[PDB]
Amino acid sequence: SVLTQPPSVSGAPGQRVTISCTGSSSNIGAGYDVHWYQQLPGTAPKLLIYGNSNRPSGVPDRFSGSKSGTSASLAITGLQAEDEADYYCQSYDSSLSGFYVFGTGTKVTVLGQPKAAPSVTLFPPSSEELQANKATLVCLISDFYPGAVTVAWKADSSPVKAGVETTTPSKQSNNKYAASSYLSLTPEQWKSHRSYSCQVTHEGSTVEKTVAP
Amino acid sequence: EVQLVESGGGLVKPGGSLRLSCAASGFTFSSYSMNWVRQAPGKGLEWVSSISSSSSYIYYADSVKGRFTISRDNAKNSLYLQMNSLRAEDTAVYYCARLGYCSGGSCHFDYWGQGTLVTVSSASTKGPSVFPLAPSSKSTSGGTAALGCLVKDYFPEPVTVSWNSGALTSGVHTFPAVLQSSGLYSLSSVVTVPSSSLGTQTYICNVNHKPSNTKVDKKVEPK
Amino acid sequence: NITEEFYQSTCSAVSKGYLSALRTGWYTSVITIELSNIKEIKCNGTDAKVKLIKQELDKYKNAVTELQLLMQFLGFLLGVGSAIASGVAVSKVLHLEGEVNKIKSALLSTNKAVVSLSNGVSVLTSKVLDLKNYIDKQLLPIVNKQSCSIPNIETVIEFQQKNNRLLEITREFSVNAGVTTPVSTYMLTNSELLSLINDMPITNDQKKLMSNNVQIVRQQSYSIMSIIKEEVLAYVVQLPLYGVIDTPCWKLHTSPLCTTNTKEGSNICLTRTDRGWYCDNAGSVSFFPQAETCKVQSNRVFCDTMNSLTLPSEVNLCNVDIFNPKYDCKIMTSKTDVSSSVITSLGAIVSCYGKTKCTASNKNRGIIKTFSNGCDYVSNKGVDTVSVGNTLYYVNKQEGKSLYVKGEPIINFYDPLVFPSDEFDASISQVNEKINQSLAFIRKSDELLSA
Amino acid sequence: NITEEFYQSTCSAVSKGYLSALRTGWYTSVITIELSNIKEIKCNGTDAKVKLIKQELDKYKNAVTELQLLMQFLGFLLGVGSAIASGVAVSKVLHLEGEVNKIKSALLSTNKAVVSLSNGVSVLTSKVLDLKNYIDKQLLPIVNKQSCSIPNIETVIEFQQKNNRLLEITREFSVNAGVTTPVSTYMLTNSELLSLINDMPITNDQKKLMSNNVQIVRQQSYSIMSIIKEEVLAYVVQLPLYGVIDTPCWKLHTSPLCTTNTKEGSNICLTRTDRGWYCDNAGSVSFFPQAETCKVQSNRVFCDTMNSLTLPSEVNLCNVDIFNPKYDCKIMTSKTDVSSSVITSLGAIVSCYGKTKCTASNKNRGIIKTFSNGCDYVSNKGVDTVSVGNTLYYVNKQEGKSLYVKGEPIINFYDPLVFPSDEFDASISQVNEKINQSLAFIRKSDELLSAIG
Repeated sequence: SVLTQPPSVSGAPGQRVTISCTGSSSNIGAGYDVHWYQQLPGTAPKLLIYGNSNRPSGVPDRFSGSKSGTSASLAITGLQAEDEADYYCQSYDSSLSGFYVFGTGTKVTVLGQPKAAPSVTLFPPSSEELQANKATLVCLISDFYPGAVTVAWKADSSPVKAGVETTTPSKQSNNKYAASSYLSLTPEQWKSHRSYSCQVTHEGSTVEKTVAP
Repeated sequence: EVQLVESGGGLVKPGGSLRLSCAASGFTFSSYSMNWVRQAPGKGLEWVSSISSSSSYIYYADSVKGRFTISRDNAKNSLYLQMNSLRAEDTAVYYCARLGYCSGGSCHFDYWGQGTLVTVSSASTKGPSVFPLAPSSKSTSGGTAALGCLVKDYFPEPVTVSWNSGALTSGVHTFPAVLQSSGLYSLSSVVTVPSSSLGTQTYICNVNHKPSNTKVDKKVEPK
Repeated sequence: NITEEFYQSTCSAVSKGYLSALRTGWYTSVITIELSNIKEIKCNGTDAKVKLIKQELDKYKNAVTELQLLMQFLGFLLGVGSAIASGVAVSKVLHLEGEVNKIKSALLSTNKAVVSLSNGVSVLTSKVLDLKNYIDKQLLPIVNKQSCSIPNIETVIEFQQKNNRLLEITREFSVNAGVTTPVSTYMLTNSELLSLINDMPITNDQKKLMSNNVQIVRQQSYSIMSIIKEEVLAYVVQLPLYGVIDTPCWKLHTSPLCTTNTKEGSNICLTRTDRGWYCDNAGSVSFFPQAETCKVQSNRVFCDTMNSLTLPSEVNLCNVDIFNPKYDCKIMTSKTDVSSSVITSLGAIVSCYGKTKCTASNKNRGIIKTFSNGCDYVSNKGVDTVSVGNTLYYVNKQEGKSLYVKGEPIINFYDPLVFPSDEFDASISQVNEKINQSLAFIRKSDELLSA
Repeated sequence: NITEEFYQSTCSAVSKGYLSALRTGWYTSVITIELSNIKEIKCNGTDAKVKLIKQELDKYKNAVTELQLLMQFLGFLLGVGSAIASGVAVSKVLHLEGEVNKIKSALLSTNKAVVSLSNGVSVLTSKVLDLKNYIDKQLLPIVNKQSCSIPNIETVIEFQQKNNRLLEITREFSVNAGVTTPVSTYMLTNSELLSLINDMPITNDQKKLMSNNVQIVRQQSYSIMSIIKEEVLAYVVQLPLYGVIDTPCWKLHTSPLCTTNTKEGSNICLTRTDRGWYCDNAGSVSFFPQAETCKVQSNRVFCDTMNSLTLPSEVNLCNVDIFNPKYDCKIMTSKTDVSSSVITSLGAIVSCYGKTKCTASNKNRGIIKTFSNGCDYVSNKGVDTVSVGNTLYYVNKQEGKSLYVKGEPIINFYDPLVFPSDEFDASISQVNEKINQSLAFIRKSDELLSAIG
C-alpha cells in the first residue's frame, strides 16, 4: 500500500489549510515517523517539516505537522503565494522487503484571482489532413483559473475516450491558465459521425463546442 | 553550503544502459547514507535504492531489483546508479538525496540535489507535419476570429513557430505540446485577427525545427 | 579491511577501518504471560504421581506469590543518565486502570499485535506462554474435587516442561530487583526476539544489523518487570535501536612517553590521555572514553551514546598534530618512568624505561626483537607474545597492515627545569601556558639581582 | 511526596523527600542440610529405572566431593573494610569440633532453633533439606544388596526433585569460592527467608521493612560456605541490619559550569564534585559519593554505611550557600567546556557549550525547547526526551513538583588570568588561596618592578 493525500487543495491568502495523509497498518500503524517535503514547480523538493512536528532552520513557523494513529496532517496557517507548490508526506512501510513510501501528492493552489471561465476555441480537421488520411480535432482552452480542467470529447450523443491526448494545464503570462487537447480520428469517422463535440468542465461549470463538415 | 550535482542523464532506447553520477561537497560524506528517488512527469515520488555509509547495507525497491545497481565511492564524494534493461515506464527525473539522522530509525531526507532527466522511448528524430486551421466567427468576440496552423507528430523538442516572418506579434497564442502515446510532440499556434482582414491580408505561419534543419511555411485560407 | 598506524613521537597507535553500530535510542516492548487465578488444592489424595503434580503446582503458586510481592581514562567527563528511564515510564503506564484490559483483548485471538496506549504511543506486544489455559482447563477441574487421579505420568512431565520457564524467569527477577541485563534466553528465545526485530519499526539495514548480531543486542538490552494482575503477567523489554550505522570508527591506544636518563627520578614523562573509541557522526565525532562499554563483533563496533561525548571533527588532529591550534589535546604528566605495554588491535606498543627487560617473541622462533629504552612498536604479523620483564602479554592475531610512522619523540622538546610534572588532568596549551607562565618569572627575577 | 530544586548558579540539583534505609550492621545465620555419607554402591543391576537412580546418586556423591574441597565521585576518601569478616569469624567458630555437634542436637526435633556458640553468641540456625533421611531410609538398604529393583518411575522423579536443589547450590558455590551475592532462592527460599526475618532479633519496624523489600535484602547479603563434616553440610548466611530508618534523605545531582566565550580555548570551567546521596543521622549526615552502590525501591533508599562518610549537618549549606564560611564545598576546575547532560530525579540538567545542539522534546509535539549555551534545567512535566548533539537520554517519569531557583552562574566572578585551571580535588577556599597565591605573585613582582632604582 501507499499513503493517501487529496490531490487538489485550494485556499485564499491568509486562510488555514490542512493536508490529510492517510496510512495503513503496515507503515504509520507500525509506529514509523512521518516527514513532509515541499516541491516548488519544476524545482528540487526540499525539506519542510521533519520528525512529525519539527521545522528545520529557515522554514517559516507558519507550517506545522501532526501525527496520530494511522493518519497524518500538515497545517499551513496564514497561507501565502510563495507556497503554491506540490507537497508530499513520507514514511516507511514494512511489507515486501521494506521500502520508503511517499504520499499521492497535494497541489496547493493559492486563489489569488477570482474564478475564471475557460475559453474554448474548436478547430475541425484541415482539408489538407483529410487528404493525408488523418484527422486532428484541436480544442484550445485559455484564460481559466484555477489550473484545473476536465477534457471530455463527445461524438454526437456518445462519449469517446479512445485516441485522446490532453496537455497538462500550463500557466499563462497573465497568471491565468491554458491547455490544449488533440483528438486523432480517421477520415472515415469524420463523415460517419454527424458531429463532434469538445466538452471542457472546470470548477463545476462546463463549456462545450461542436464542429461539423 | 551542502551541494549535490547530478549528471549523466539523457535519452536512451528501451533496453539500453545508463550510469548516473551524483557529486557531493561541503560536508563529511563518508558519514551519511545516500539514496536515489525518481519522479515520472505528473506522478509522485518513488524510492529506488539505498546504500549505507560504508556500502555495508544496500536495498532496492521491489520494482527495480536486478535491473539497477547502486554503488558509492566515499573517497570521490560520488554516488553511482547503473541502470540496465531500461524501459519506457522508467522515464522519470532522478533525484540524488541524503538520508538524515534521527533518534530511532525511519529517517528523513534533509538535502536534495537538482535532479537529472532520463527519458526512455522508442523514438527517433523526426520532422514536423504541418496542417492549416481554417477560421470562422464562432465562439469569439465581436469581429475577432481565430486562425492558425497545426504542428503534428514531430520529435524531439523544441519547435519554433513565428507568424508572417515575425512582423505580427499582437494577439499570438502558442500552446504547449502534448506528448502523444506514439512518443511524438504536437503543438498549435493561433492568432486572433479582425473579420475584415480575412479577404485581404495573407497569413503564413513559419515553423522552424532546427534539430532537423526543417523550415516549413503553411498558408491558411478560410473555407 | 583493518589497518593500524603507530606514531613514534606521541607514543600512541590508531586502529582504523571499523564500522559503527551506536545505540542512539531505545525501543520498548511488552511481554505477556496468561496466568491462572488458582486457589487452594482441594484434593488430598495419597498418590505418588498426584503428589508430584501438587508440589510442582505449588512451585507455580509460590512463583506468582513471589512476583505478587515484587510490586511493593577520561570517563569522568561523561554525562549521567538513567538508561532504563524509558522502560520504567512504560511499566508505570501499565499500572493505569483499563490499560491492562485492552491488552488482553488485543492479543486474545492472535499473539503479536500493536497496541495504542492511554498516552497515545504504539508499542509492540506478544504473548509467550499460556498457563491459564492449561491449568484451568486441564487441572483445576480435577483438583477442585475430593478424590483426584493422574493416569499417564507423561502428563506430569509435560507440566514440568511448561512450568519450568516460569520458575527460571521468576528467579532471575528476584536477584535483580526486576532489572536484568543482558536479556537471557529464559526471558526471550531467539525465535521470539527475531519476530520482534522483524516487526520492529526500524530500517531494513537495522534489521539485518541486529539479526546477524543478536547476542550483542541482548547485552545492550534491559528486561524490566512491570506488573502482574488480572490473571496476566507482563514485563517490558528495553531494546537498543541503532540510529547510527556504518560510519568509520577508529580505536586509539596510548602509553606513557618518557625520557631515558640513567639517573632514577631525573626522568620526566608525558602520556596521551584521550584513549578510547571514536566514530564519525553527523560531521561531528562521538567519543567513548571507556572502551569496555563497547562490544566488537568482527569489524563492527557496538557502543552507547549514553557513555559518549559529541566532539567536533577537528579533534582527530591530536594523532597527526598534537600541537595544532584548533584542539587542545588532553594529556597527563608525571615523573613516573615505569615500564608498561599496551596491546593494540594489529600490534603492541611498548614503554621500556630504566633497567627493565622488554622483548617480543614468536610462537615458533622465540625472541625476535629486543627493544631499546623509550617508546617503540611492533606489528602482530609473525609476532605472538610480548614480555615486559616477567610480565607477559599476548597479541591479537587479526590480520592487517601496520605502519611505523617515525618522528622524534615529543617529550625531547621540553625543558625539564620547567616541566610541570605534577599535573594529572592537563592538555597541550594548559601545560604550554603553565610553562610559559612559570618560565617568565625567573627571567625578570634574575635580572633584578644584577643591579 | 517527592521534590526537587535546581540551582542555576551552581549547575546542580537537589532532590528531597526520600526516606532512609541504611545498613548499619550484620546478623549471621547458619543454614544446614542433612547429608548421608554414602560410598560404595553394591548393586550393579540392569534396569532403566535403576540406572537413573545410580547416575543421579553419582551426581550427589560428586557434588559432596566438590564441597569437601571447598572447606579448606569522591569514593577515594572512603574506608576499606572486609564486608564478610562477620561471616568469617562465624564459619571459623563452626570449625570447632563441638560446635558442629551442638547444631545437630539443637535441630533434632524441629527444623529451626537458636544456638549459643562456644564464643557465647546466639545465632539462628535451621535445616532446610533432609537428604540423609530420604537416602538412608529409602535407598541405602536397596542399593547395598546384590539385586535391586525400582518399581514405578515416579520414585526416580521424587529423588531428582529433592536432589536438584543441592546441585544448583553446589553449582553456585563452585564458581564463587564459597562467597555468593546476592543470595539466591536456591540458597534460601522466600518462605525460608521470611521465617528468618520474622524470627530475627530485630524491631517490628525493621521486620516490616525487610519483609516488603526482600529482593533488596538479598543483594546486600552474603552466603558464606562454612564447613561440611560428620553427616551435615552447613553454610553461613550474612544478613544486613538496618539500624537507621526513615531519616530524611536527599540526592545531589551536579553538572559542569563553564563560560561561553566565542573563542574556544579561552573558556574556564568549574564543577561541583560532591554529587551523591545524603541522609540525616543523629544530627550528622552520612554521605554516599557513589550512587551506584545504593538501590531505590519506591521512595525508599537502601545504602551501606561501609562506603559512607560522617559529615556535619552544615554540609547541606553547599547547596543553599556555596560561599558559606562554615563548610568548604569541594569542587574541581578545568578548561574542558564539553557538552554533557545529567538526568535528575524529576528532570534533567543540561550543560551546553560551543556549537553543540542541545534540545528537549515531547513524545507528541516534538521539540518544545532549545537550550542556550550554558547550564539550564527542565522538569519532567510534559517532557519525555532530551538530546545533546547525537547523544540522547530519557527522563524519569516519577511525579513530583520541581522548582527553578534562578541565579547568575558563579563562574562569572573568577578572573581567568589567574584562574587555577589545573586543580582536580580542590574546594572553594583551596581555589581562592591558589588565586591569592597567584595574585600576590604578580603583585610583588609588580612591586619589585615599581621600586627599582
